[PDB]
Amino acid sequence: ALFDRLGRVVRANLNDLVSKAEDPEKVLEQAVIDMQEDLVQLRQAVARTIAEEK
Amino acid sequence: ALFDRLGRVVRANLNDLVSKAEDPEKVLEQAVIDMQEDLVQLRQAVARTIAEEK
Amino acid sequence: ALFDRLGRVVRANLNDLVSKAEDPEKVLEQAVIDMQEDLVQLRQAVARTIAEEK
Amino acid sequence: ALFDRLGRVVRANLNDLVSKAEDPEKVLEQAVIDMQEDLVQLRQAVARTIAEEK
Amino acid sequence: RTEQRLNQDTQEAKKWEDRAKLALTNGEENLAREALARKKSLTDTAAAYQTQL
Amino acid sequence: RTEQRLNQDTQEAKKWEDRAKLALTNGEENLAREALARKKSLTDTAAAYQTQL
Amino acid sequence: RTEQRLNQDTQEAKKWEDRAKLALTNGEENLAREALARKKSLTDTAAAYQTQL
Amino acid sequence: AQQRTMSENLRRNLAALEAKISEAKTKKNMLQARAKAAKANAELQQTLGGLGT
Amino acid sequence: AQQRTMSENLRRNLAALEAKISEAKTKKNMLQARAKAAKANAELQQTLGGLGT
Amino acid sequence: SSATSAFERMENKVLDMEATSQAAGELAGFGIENQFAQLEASSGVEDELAA
Amino acid sequence: SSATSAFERMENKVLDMEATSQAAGELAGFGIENQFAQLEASSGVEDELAALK
Ligand SMILES: Nc1ncnc2c1ncn2[C@@H]1O[C@H](COP(=O)(O)OP(=O)(O)O)[C@@H](O)[C@H]1O
Repeated sequence: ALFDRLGRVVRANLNDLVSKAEDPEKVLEQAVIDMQEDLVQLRQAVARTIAEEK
Repeated sequence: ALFDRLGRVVRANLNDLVSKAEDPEKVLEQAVIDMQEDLVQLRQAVARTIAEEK
Repeated sequence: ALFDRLGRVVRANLNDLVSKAEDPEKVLEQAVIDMQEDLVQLRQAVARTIAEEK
Repeated sequence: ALFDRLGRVVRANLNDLVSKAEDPEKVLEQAVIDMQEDLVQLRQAVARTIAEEK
Repeated sequence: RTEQRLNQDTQEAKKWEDRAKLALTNGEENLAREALARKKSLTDTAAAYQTQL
Repeated sequence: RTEQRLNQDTQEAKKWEDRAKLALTNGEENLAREALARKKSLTDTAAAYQTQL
Repeated sequence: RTEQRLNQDTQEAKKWEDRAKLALTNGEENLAREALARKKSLTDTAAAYQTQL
Repeated sequence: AQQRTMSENLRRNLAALEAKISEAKTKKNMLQARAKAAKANAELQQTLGGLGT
Repeated sequence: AQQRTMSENLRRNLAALEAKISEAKTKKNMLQARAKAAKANAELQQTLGGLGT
Repeated sequence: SSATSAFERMENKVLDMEATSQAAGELAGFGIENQFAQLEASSGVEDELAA
Repeated sequence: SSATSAFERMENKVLDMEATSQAAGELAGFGIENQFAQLEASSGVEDELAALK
């Protein structure tokens, strides 16, 4: 239990340091760009299955 | 048995120390993370099972 | 039995390391390319037996 | 006979060790591989036999 | 932009609305469902854009 | 956020109520039964949020 | 804080009682027994909590 | 006669091979699409999931 | 006559072994699924369980 | 090399989102039934009403 | 040392791990029935009221 609790404290602290350092507006912007990239890749994939159907 | 009791006292002190080092804000959130990380893995097992049934 | 079981464990672990390292999408793509190459070779072979028949 | 019994204990311990080292996921799959690798060879013998009959 | 998407679907809804009434003005039976379904889908999308707007 | 969750779950319960009655009208008992179970489940979730609110 | 757990074990006990009743109303004489036992345990806990409070 | 029946059997094998490869190509592409769909779903689950950066 | 009598015996035994291997490979897959499910179930019951620290 | 293993990797990755299929399955079925069914009726009554 | 003996050894292991997970759940505090039976009874009377009206 001692080291299991220790691990939880350490991971919590490390994740908080990450949460602190990052700026969620820049990350949210970057994230939307990445979602848009994935959307384009799915559009291409959809076009390919339509092409095979045809 | 005095040896074991000394060990008990030491573990108790260390347990209290790591409990005191917790910050509810970080730790409560970290606990939820662990729940979600565990759930993902079970979902993947159920994913396989459903495929095998099919 | 000891070393026969040992061999089975070792081969299983080695094959899992191979399964882990490879990406089955790239391999599936490569595989389809290789099947297409074999298909062309069989087409040529078929043409040759048709030529001899003729 | 105490020598043989000591050897028994050592083999038993090593057997238990290699059993514990197994992971069903890898090993069950590996076992099937061995079955298929063996079957291929028997198919090649039956292949020859059929040709000789012809 | 939300206004424009709403309006665009309204226009597209009328394009399929005339085709639905046309099949129904010829006493046809199995054409109407296609145009009506398309119009229905577009007006549901427009509804969502209305809420958004 | 709790207010929003409560309202949203209530709305979902009503949608599944409608689906149950439509399934019942079509004559498919099983989907009506399941839809009413889903309706209850969403009502229970909404109830929990109500108390929480 | 003690009062809180007391009052909450009370509600849990009432829930288990109602479940025992509902089980007895459906012809299941097994679930109701365990539910009554769980209620008894929680009521003992509530008693002790009341005393310490 | 021998060449014609030999060639015929070989031609049948060629047809079967080609059909199976055509199938494999079709299945490979729909798997790529489903993989990319899953990846897209994951990015929305991330951005629009819980809390974090 | 000798060749035919022997080559037929071998075919029966090969057929039995083919039934046997395929039995194991379909079991292999479902067992791996069952194992993964069991492993996951145990981890979630321990983690979501309140027992331990 | 397995096409099936490629499928299984996809099956795994496209699962966390929760795809038991209790939701989607039921929904689509009844929807399409009454949806297209209602479109037929509507269309045919409009075709024999508004003229 | 045979493939089948290895297969059986892992098969028994997997089955034990399933049984262990099952037992662990029962010891932890089973809860995949007491709720199902209630949901069933409640949706039962809900179906009756829906069908009636
Ligand atoms: N506080 C949080 N709440 C929810 N998700 C979080 C949080 N912090 C990080 N995450 C990330 O979001 C994901 C949530 O897990 P997931 O299983 O998708 O949620 P759910 O179980 O509700 O579907 C995790 O993979 C994790 O990396």
